[PDB]
Amino acid sequence: ILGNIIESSILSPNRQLYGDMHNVGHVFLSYTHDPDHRHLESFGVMGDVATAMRDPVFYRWHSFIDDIFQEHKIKLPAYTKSQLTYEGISVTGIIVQSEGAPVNTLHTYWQQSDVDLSRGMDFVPRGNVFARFTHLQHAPFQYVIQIDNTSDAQRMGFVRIFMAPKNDERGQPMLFRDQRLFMVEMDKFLVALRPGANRIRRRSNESTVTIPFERTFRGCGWPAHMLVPKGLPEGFPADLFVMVSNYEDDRVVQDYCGVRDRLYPDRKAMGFPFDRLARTGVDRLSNFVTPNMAIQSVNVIHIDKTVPRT
Amino acid sequence: MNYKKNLLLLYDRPREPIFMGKGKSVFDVPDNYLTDRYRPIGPEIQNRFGELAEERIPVRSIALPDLRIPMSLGRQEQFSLFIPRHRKIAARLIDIFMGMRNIEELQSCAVFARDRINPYLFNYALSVALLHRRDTKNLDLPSVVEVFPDKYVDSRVFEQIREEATVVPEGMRMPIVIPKDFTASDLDEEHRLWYFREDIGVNLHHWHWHLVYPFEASNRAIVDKDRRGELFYYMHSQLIARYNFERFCNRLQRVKRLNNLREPIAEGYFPKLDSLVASRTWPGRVDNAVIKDLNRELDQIKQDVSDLERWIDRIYEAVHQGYVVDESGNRIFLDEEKGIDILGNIIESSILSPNRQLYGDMHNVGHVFLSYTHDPDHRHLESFGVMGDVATAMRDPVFYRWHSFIDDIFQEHKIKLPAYTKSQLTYEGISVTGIIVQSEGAPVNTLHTYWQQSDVDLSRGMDFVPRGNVFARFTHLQHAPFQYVIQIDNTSDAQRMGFVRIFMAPKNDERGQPMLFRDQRLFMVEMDKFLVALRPGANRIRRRSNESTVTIPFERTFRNFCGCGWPAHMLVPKGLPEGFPADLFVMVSNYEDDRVVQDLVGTCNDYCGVRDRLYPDRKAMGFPFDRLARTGVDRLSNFVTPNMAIQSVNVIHIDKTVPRT
Amino acid sequence: ILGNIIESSILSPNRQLYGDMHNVGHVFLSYTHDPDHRHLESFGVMGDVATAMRDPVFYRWHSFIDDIFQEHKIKLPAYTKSQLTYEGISVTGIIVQSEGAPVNTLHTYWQQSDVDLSRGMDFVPRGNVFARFTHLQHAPFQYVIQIDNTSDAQRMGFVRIFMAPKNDERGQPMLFRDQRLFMVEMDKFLVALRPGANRIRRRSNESTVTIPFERTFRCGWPAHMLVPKGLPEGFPADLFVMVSNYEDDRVVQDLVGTCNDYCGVRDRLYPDRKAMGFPFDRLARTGVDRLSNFVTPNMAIQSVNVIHIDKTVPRT
Ligand SMILES: [Cu+2]
Ligand SMILES: [Cu+2]
Ligand SMILES: [Cu+2]
Ligand SMILES: [Cu+2]
Repeated sequence: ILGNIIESSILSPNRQLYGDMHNVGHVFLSYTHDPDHRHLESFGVMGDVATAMRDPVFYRWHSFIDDIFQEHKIKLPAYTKSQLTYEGISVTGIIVQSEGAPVNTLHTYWQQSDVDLSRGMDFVPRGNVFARFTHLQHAPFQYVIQIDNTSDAQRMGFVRIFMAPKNDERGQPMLFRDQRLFMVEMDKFLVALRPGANRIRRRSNESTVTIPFERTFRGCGWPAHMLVPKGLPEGFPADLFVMVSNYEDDRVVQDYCGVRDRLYPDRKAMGFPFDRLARTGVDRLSNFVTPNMAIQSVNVIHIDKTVPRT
Repeated sequence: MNYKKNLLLLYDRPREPIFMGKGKSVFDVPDNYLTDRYRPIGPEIQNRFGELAEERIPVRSIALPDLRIPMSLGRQEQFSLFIPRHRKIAARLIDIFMGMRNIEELQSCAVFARDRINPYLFNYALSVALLHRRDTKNLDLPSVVEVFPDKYVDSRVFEQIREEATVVPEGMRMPIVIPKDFTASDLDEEHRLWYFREDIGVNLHHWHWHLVYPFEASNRAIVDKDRRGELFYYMHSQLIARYNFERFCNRLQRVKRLNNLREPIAEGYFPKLDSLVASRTWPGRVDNAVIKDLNRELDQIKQDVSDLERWIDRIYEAVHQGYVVDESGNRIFLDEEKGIDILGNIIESSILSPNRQLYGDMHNVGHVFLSYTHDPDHRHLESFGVMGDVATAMRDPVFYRWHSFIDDIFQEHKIKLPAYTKSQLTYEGISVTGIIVQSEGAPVNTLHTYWQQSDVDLSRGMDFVPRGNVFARFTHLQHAPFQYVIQIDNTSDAQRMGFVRIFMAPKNDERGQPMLFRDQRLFMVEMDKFLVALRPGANRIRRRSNESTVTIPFERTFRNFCGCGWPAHMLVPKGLPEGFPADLFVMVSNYEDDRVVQDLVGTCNDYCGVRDRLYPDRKAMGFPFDRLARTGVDRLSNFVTPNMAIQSVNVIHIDKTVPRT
Repeated sequence: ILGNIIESSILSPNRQLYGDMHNVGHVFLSYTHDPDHRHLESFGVMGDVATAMRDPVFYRWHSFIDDIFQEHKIKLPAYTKSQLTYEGISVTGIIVQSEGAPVNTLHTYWQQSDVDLSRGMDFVPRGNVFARFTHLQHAPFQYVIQIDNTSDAQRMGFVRIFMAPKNDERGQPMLFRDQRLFMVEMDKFLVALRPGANRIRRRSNESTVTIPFERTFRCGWPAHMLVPKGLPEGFPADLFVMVSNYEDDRVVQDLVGTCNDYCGVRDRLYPDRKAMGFPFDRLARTGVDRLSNFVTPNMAIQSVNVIHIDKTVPRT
């Protein structure tokens, strides 16, 4: 509801009262240079969805808006130990492995790619016109998750993978209240677990948050090369987190893939483990955890070089 | 593969154990698949029926979910989808069969379950699974008459069929005549409508419609079909239109609705059916029975009449208000487009209802109340009467009263919609100048009807009866074949696409006057709706009666929309011996507006087309006449636009029995 | 809320709309014999709280009213396995023992008691006027509950004891949906559990549902009516106990607890955060079907037999 109210979608239960808050903000910010049209100038970059993210103020305005949503989320009751426990299931470890790199280590760098802008160049002599984009890229990797069943029956589960910074700006191990808002979703997929223990593997390129290279260059798809934060040359410390929830509860009976048409495939709230405040006694991630969750220290290394695509 | 054909053997002889062997086959069942009663002497039995068997189907022993819930219903009990508890049992079993990934495990699960659960329930649960799995598509399910003849035939025949099959050798067996007009004498004027109420055809159509459009299970398990709410409204609405027609052909007035539930029900009905599965008969309802508060602890029914009345009061309010309220508290508006569809889901109570808890389960609960007047607190350990089962509900006259009431509620919404403007139902350029009908050896604009015996093999359904054939002779209404001939002028300069919409109503009333629109619009029965391409200038369109999109062939039944299909022999009202006057109406609408862009090869009751996503007509169901007249209009002959035509038809009945040839 | 709406207490959020439903019903039922006052007659017994329970119609009218409340309770979400489990605590058995009677057996009978009605007899020669009441009575008994801690720390818990019929009127083992509504509260008290094993014993006369003889004659439910009558041939009944986590159920409060007719509860708050009738007020969670599979470790069931004996014991 709140979302439709704030952005102002015709789905808002009372547009007239609660207004067109997000959208009107984009216009105000884009017209500071000429607000009464006396200079016959058009809107700046924040006035177009196509270009809005280029401006730093975008993140300030969208940061504010988020705080308003948060104000609602902190009213919701904390998830109980019960609610995010999976009776029988226990995750005992998660790691990541890249080719030619230590365990629990992600790498990033720059990479040139080519795009044919020929169809867009009006009144230009026909032919090919290739442009070379430089953009962040990460070395391919894969998660390896150790899950024990101890039930006697095949258990269905949702694997939910987020990643946040390990410490704060002052260099201390982050508290939950802070860290919960910095967790970025990395993957969410359905898995069948055989009784006893199974060792689950997932490639970085199978991510349900991401869409392939081919789609961009040639919800609805975050660029694959932007999946991993940049990190530092000296290495940036990060907590990798995984949760296995009970898919039977989370299931949405129905016939990146294709979320347009019918329903969204997860009954749980979006950002589910961390959308709400901590239950009493919880203070940091390492004591928020239930058996069916696992934490892992990852180190994100950047290298200022321009690699190829082979 | 074979598997598809092997499941069809489960439908054979429902009460004979699965190890007894069906047709030219027999199942090689594990011993842990044998029932507790028979397992302790399984060796002696498997041996005893092993003889004379051609082929032998193996069955692998699988896990099998807990079948507690499916087995909760007794084996000698009746099964109805109206009863709250049965719904939960069936929906759970459907879930099991539906949840078997492979067509081999479905065969194994089925073979085990079959002899542990209620036959009627099994048949339903299987039927639903097969019809809506992907591997078991285009599969021709045996007619439910052939598997359960007890729901379709006077109980008297059963002891004749047993005699004939035991005494007389195969090949020399006489066909068993099925009694007609047997539920009441001429002291009851209602007995005249036997040929409609008690006709095998229409009862099968009703049962099947509810198969393909259930109101409970899972949206992917077939509940959320396009405009199923509107379908529920229209189909049932056409039943009463057709019934009211047949009433006029038997010197009766239009069916009176169930005004209010406290007043007695004048018309009793003893159905004369004997359930061989329950081993009992269906109870009758006496004259002037009164609805009573139900307390059927076993069935999980605790409903008061006032509950029903409360639901009705609320639904009326919503309809007048013009909007409903969902569980969340939000308002949804009963607009021109989706209003009727919503209302349908509210009234029948399909899980698609935007607020079941508030607006209730009005139609369904009514069926239960009416079926339990004779034993509402279960003190007499009696089952529900005929109105409690979709398979048999149409036999009772009260069906039409209850369904008549329900229709009035829908009407209350339709009369709020804005009249179709001259513009909206004109086709610029197109003009229909005449329509006629012609039967072989009969004047123009004249339809004939009569009685006709047909034969059906009830052999598969006769449990513990000496094997062989058992043919039964049904007598049923039939019409002489005919064809429409429609004269349409283009005057445009381009090929025009159009929908031909053909309805038929009575010409006058019972008081002898040319009917007014307000009245007549509700008595129009759909006769055909088909797409036609018109060349510039003049076009002579011809259409056979047997091409009707309202109807399904003989062959399908024996072997009124968007379900199984309406029986072909019931397409034409009976009429009178002296001739019954009727207005035939045709309209050509602009198919470009009415078109529903979609890809389909079209599909059957299992007419084809409606199993694909969408319903193939953007216009409302009953489109020319669903809404009130625009200003100035008063009767059909001044409602008409150029692209419509009227024709006086005369319907003649002849009391004779023709053969099928 | 619903309670204040239905009875009609000035606490009703809209008296004018939802009316004075319970109370007005009492008046209607009491005035059938003279509703327009043409006969100058007063109201029958249902018109006075003091006497209303004497009439059988009371239970019909109050039965209806209850169905309305139920209609709300069945909308509430089922208690989850989690919500009524006490991690660590396990009840392994409960029994009852009366002096000179088999285990798991309650006895009832008639008993005369005496009351001085002297102060109430106006214009009667002064002196004593003792009246002999005959009323149901039960032999004294005590519960014995076996609870295991398996935690390593002292655990606080609420003991919640209800009793229902075992079967129905037709003689079949009752389903939960039915039986949950027939459970009568028998006791609810706080207990401290030591690590390992604990044997809890509780007397019938310590019941928090009941008030002593002396209080009533010489506000709470009469002690002699604590146990149903049962049959001469014995009436089968399921005794149920639950130990809930008192830390969740606790109501931080300062309390006097001295016969303010039952401890009292005249202090601001009611001493239990859980709903009244808490184990059984709501519908069953999925899969549950009867009491014996509703149970969690921290609960226990026991077959009791209630025997009546048609004899008159003295009051002692
Ligand atoms: Cu924005
Ligand atoms: Cu129906
Ligand atoms: Cu119906
Ligand atoms: Cu009262």
